[PDB]
Amino acid sequence: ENAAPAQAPVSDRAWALFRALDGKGLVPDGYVEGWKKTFEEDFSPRRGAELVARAWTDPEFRQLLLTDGTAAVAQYGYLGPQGEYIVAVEDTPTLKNVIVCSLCSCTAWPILGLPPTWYKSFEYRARVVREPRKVLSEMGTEIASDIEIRVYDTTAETRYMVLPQRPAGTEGWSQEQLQEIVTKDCLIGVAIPQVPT
Amino acid sequence: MDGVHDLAGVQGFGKVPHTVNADIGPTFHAEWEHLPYSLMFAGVAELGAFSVDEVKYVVERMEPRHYMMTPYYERYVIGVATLMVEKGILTQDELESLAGGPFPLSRPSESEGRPAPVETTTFEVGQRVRVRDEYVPGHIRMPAYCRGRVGTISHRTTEKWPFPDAIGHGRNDAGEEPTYHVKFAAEELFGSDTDGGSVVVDLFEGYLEPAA
Ligand SMILES: [Fe+3]
Ligand SMILES: [Mg+2]
Ligand SMILES: [Mg+2]
Repeated sequence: ENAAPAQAPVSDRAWALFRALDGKGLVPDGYVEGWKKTFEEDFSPRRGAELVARAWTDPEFRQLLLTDGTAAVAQYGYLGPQGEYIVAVEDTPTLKNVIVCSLCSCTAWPILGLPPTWYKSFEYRARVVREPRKVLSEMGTEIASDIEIRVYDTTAETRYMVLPQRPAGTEGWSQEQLQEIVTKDCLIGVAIPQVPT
Repeated sequence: MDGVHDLAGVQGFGKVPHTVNADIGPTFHAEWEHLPYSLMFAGVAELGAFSVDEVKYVVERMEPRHYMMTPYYERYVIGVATLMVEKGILTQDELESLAGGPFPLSRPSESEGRPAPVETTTFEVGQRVRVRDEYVPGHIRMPAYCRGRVGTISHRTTEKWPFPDAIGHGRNDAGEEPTYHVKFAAEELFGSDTDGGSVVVDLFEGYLEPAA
């Protein structure tokens, strides 16, 4: 009762699917290897970090990113698969934004990178929409009680990034310096950018 | 489809397996893990055999216990394989022969889907809307937590897309619709049992109606 179905090892299944298709001429030469490269090397949260750093240092670009995120992202050439219609959501002294895909895993791939395992977990998908404060706390982020948490559930084609608040102690930093502290988790919304001592 | 995939609001799960900024390791943790998404794209962009929506739905169609015990990337292996069988591109025979053992697939659909609604409303920022109190057995991009609930429009998209409930079943009548960022108060969705502020759901026009 309730037992798992018999299955061949997953690697064997996955490569069987590749071989079945490839042996019918349905997969172009170098196709899956090219996607692998895109997913590993091009899609990256360093891109969203660059965008944040620009917004933090350039009021005009900030405004553009918050009004027409797709146009802002396009200026950098960072539109792409699962990242065609972009909305950036602004944290404020009274608002913390957090992103999820409760139904699956939807994520702004080109600018955040492919989602991490935890983001796709049943735990995150079930819990952050209902108890985001406790989830973030458990993850290591305490959201003061004077801040509204707003969870964006990525249920259609909008692809989100969080524009976190800029921390004190970064005044005058270069765009490169700022980018270093905007992590993947800052872009998803579960972390606040940290300044060393 | 009111499947087990509709997780938001389910209670009883433990801690999210992450602490902020912890090392998540490489993009792919095994040498096959890039295959599901790559082969999805082959199917969508190269073969024209199915839409991304159909991929989402075929994963929803995994037998529920199978869904619950299957790692993420494996669900998409299963799902893409299933669509290739259903579309007559591959056989389950050949998949199992090449795998050297069992390769159970998602279950058949129990709905033919539904068309894009003919009667909908163009909503404006600040409007109050209700999520239509409807039950869709096939694919739908409406998590049940918001069904019948009232919120306010924060955004109308400037682009339009095929209605999921139709293209997710490969139908010819998906049309196009914008979607709306609908902001719900946490208490509207979960009463007193929430620690949140608000939840914004990105809802197709055809899921919405004017609030009373
Ligand atoms: Fe998703
Ligand atoms: Mg300043
Ligand atoms: Mg349900």
